[PDB]
Amino acid sequence: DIVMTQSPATLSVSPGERATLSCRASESVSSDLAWYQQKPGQAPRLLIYGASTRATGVPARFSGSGSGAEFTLTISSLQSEDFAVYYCQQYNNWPPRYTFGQGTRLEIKRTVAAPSVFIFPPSDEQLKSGTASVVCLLNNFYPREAKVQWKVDNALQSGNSQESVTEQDSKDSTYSLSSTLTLSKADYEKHKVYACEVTHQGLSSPVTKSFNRG
Amino acid sequence: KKVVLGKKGDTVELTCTASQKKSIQFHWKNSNQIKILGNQGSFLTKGPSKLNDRADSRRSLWDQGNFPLIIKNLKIEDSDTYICEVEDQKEEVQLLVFGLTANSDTHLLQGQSLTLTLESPPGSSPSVQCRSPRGKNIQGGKTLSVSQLELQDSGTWTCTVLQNQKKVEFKIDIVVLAFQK
Amino acid sequence: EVQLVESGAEVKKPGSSVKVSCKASGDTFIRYSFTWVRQAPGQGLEWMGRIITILDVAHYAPHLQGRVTITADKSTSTVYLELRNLRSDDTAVYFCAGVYEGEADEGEYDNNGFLKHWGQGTLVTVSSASTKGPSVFPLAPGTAALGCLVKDYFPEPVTVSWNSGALTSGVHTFPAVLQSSGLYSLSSVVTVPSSSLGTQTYICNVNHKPSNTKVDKKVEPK
Amino acid sequence: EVVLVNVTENFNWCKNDMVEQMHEDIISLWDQSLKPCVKLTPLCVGAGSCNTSVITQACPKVSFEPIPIHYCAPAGFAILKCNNKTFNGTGPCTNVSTVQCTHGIRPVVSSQLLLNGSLAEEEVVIRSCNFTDNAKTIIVQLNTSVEINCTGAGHCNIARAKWNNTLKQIASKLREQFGNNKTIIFKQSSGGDPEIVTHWFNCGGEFFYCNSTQLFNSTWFNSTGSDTITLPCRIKQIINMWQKVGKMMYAPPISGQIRCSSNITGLLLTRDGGNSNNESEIFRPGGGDMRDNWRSELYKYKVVKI
Ligand SMILES: *[C@@H]1O[C@H](CO)[C@@H](O)[C@H](O)[C@H]1NC(C)=O
Ligand SMILES: *[C@@H]1O[C@H](CO)[C@@H](O)[C@H](O)[C@H]1NC(C)=O
Ligand SMILES: *[C@@H]1O[C@H](CO)[C@@H](O)[C@H](O)[C@H]1NC(C)=O
Ligand SMILES: *[C@@H]1O[C@H](CO)[C@@H](O)[C@H](O)[C@H]1NC(C)=O
Ligand SMILES: *[C@@H]1O[C@H](CO)[C@@H](O)[C@H](O)[C@H]1NC(C)=O
Ligand SMILES: *[C@@H]1O[C@H](CO)[C@@H](O)[C@H](O)[C@H]1NC(C)=O
Ligand SMILES: *[C@@H]1O[C@H](CO)[C@@H](O)[C@H](O)[C@H]1NC(C)=O
Ligand SMILES: *[C@@H]1O[C@H](CO)[C@@H](O)[C@H](O)[C@H]1NC(C)=O
Ligand SMILES: *[C@@H]1O[C@H](CO)[C@@H](O)[C@H](O)[C@H]1NC(C)=O
Ligand SMILES: *[C@@H]1O[C@H](CO)[C@@H](O)[C@H](O)[C@H]1NC(C)=O
Ligand SMILES: *[C@@H]1O[C@H](CO)[C@@H](O)[C@H](O)[C@H]1NC(C)=O
Ligand SMILES: *[C@@H]1O[C@H](CO)[C@@H](O)[C@H](O)[C@H]1NC(C)=O
Repeated sequence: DIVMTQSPATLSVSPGERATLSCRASESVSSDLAWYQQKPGQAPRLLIYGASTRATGVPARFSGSGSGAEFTLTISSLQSEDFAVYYCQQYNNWPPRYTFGQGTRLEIKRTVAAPSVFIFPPSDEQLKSGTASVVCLLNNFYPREAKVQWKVDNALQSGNSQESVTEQDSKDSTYSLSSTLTLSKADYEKHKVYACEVTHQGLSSPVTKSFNRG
Repeated sequence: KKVVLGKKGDTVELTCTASQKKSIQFHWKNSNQIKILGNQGSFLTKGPSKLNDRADSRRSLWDQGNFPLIIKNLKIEDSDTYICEVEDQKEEVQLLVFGLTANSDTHLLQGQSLTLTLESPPGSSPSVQCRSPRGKNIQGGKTLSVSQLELQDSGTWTCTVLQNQKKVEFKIDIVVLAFQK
Repeated sequence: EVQLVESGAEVKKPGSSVKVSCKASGDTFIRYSFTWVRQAPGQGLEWMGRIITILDVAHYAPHLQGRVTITADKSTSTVYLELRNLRSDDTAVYFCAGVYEGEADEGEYDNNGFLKHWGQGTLVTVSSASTKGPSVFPLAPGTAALGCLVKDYFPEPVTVSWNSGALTSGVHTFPAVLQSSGLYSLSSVVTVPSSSLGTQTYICNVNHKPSNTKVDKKVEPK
Repeated sequence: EVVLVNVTENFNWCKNDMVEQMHEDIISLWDQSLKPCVKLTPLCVGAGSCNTSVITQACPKVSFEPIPIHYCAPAGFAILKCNNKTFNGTGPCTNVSTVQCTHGIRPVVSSQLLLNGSLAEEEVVIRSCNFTDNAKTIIVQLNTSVEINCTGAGHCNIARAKWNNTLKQIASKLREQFGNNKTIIFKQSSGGDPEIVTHWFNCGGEFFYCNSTQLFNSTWFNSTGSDTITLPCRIKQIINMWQKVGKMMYAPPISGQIRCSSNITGLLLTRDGGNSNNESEIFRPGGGDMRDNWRSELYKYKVVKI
């Protein structure tokens, strides 16, 4: 079995600059190596094959090189439409057991932008149904990394919340993240304060937003 | 005498069986000793006959002692006696191809005539019987003619050709238009 | 250039089988080889197998051997993927893909392993869950933040718009999460001028096609 | 080894078990050497649906190059060899000896043209198992070899003057067999499998398919151009098996310099025939059955119970 490994997992590049993507094989695959580009919601797109041959319609700023067990994808000048996920694929073996790398996510590098944090109590309608969802929103920040913690009555919560993050915004290059705390009506009415504590590089001190139940 | 009846434009399969379940040398020829098609080892050859482009076998059956002559898009001139030479034996089969067409592809009117003509090879003297969807029966030789169509004659007609005991069936779609009185 | 069009989204119980198709049009069918590739939500691409159309011979990934079948119907230019004994972890988008191999009808064959042409994909959800429409709750409010919580629906996807498509600026609709119940949940939020509350009504439009459900929830202060 | 005196042995080259044994050994010599990436063979033993046996395996590129093979006498048998310089393989041979093994045969797989084989010691010789049967292969043995130079870049070269002279000698021998008042015509193959319609052979491990129309397009003894003949060729990856009914797939070439020059030493042909009051005979390139190829070398040998 030929394991393909790409590095780094995430590449952050300022617009108009060069990006270099790495792909390694656990054994030689000669030159039977292809690169694909994939944007959220779309099928993958062939860029390079034969290690270094551009596919039709692929602009000149894309070039692949290497052979054996080490390969590189170079984009000489990043355009807006170049930010995406990139996968390598080995097709050397026979009988065929072709395999992909786990991808490199290439994102837009911008200045640090602290999140605006908002907290929503559960609606009356949902409480009426018997459950209580609490939503903590981190809006328009950079970089993607953020820590969000729930505290009920100043008691750290674990195992009862779920996070979701948006794709990088096509206009300002920021991210947004939701963190949702869910508990039953009975347990929700057993405690007073509900707070989400937020940690991010753009913030000097961790930010806490909260509300008193009722 | 093996006799096989074909339909113009259709496909036919002529059989040839060896006495052993093994792939050996065979060849199909016609009455004039013209080569149609045979094998060389495990490869198909095709002779300089008029059947060339339309003739084939089924190689997946060769190892089973079967060496068929398949002929697609039959023409009346394909009508002939065909000989299968295999392991010092000769399987002979007479083939007759017939055509049967309506005299117009236009939708007909009630009270109008229908004339079916049979295309036949030289020498053959076939009998034809046809039946409309309503049960209307006509018989004849070369040409079958109905004087006046009924509305009920609309749809698939079934014609049978008799030659050397064997029969072949033609289905022909005729449209007869209705109208408001 | 061949165009690959795949069949619609599938919802299956674990243990069932699925057969997805892919109509190739535009070029000579038997001169292409076709490959199936899948992608679990948030995961990478996974090669499943490939068929040499001209020869009618398919090869499969070892972890799939025994329960996957790839076929091709030449009279209809269609490629088929069958996946048997479905597991919940078989949930993924399944892509049909292909590449030109040369003048194959004349015995030329490059046996290309790369993938030039791709279908639009087919979502296959495998779950014990039953189809149901979401419950939509308001996330009541310089700038003010407001939204709708779209909770407890199956399967994906759901579409969300604001003011019947009239409001789009500052809108963030989050990718769904799978709850421990087996049901999906997501939030759609938007930021507006805090002075707009009272003279502008905001309504989130939620469409879940699988359950034929259509909801419009007015989100308000107080 | 030892010549036999007064011994007159009866030969029949068309029923010779040496041909079958060699055919099997050459087949097995191909399996362990030139392995296909994919191999397909029919299997319709059951009285219903058909089945294809499919085998997939590693298929290393190999620069194939046939070493001469000798057929040696198996336990309990002896090889009789006819010494006549021009022996037609049938009837009594007056000059016969006994031998350990045959001469070295090149196990070349090809259609239409016999390559790197033996030449007739005297004049051109033509052989058949039944000249009256238009379906039986006619084996030609030249007394002068004609070079054919092929490249993987897509062609084979043959000197035109040499080929023309060769054809004149074939036509002479043919009408010596079918009638001195007959016009001899050469025409391209009439059809069938590609391996049979083209001059087909393997060179540097690759299978070449060469359009031979230019070699077979002339009329002789009827009424009364370019330096070389250049046949357009094609290397193919999907091949019809010669060993039995089936198909094989090989990998594309990995060399940019595939070259091999051979000597044409014989031909395989078929005659059109057919009821025709026309005083002319048509001949086309044939082959496909490698036993014809082995017979072109083993015609003068016979195996006998000792
Ligand atoms: C072989 O034939 C010759 C001539 O007829 C004769 O003299 C001789 O006795 C025969 N046998 C041998 C080999 O001595
Ligand atoms: C028989 O042929 C051999 C060649 O093998 C030759 O040496 C000899 O002259 C011939 N026998 C006779 C004495 O005619
Ligand atoms: C082969 O040559 C011999 C002369 O020894 C002759 O008897 C025979 O007829 C020839 N072959 C045939 C069958 O023409
Ligand atoms: C080859 O045979 C032909 C007749 O078949 C003859 O005319 C020619 O002289 C021979 N050439 C040689 C070198 O023996
Ligand atoms: C040779 O072929 C002719 C014509 O087909 C035919 O008489 C016979 O099958 C063959 N001769 C023999 C007796 O083998
Ligand atoms: C083929 O190549 C040989 C040398 O290998 C050369 O002597 C001969 O003239 C060539 N024949 C052609 C190109 O017709
Ligand atoms: C031999 O071939 C030449 C071409 O090199 C051709 O023009 C000529 O007619 C032939 N000679 C004959 C008829 O013997
Ligand atoms: C070879 O070329 C001739 C024309 O030069 C053509 O008529 C013939 O069909 C070709 N044979 C093939 C394609 O095998
Ligand atoms: C066959 O050769 C003749 C001259 O020998 C030429 O005029 C004709 O065009 C050729 N036809 C083909 C099929 O190459
Ligand atoms: C014929 O012999 C030559 C010289 O040894 C060799 O290079 C060539 O490949 C041979 N031809 C074939 C088809 O084996
Ligand atoms: C072809 O025959 C000639 C003349 O004997 C010889 O010089 C040449 O080496 C041979 N070519 C091959 C490849 O065997
Ligand atoms: C002889 O010529 C006729 C035309 O008169 C032709 O149709 C036939 O094919 C020819 N026969 C042979 C044996 O070449």
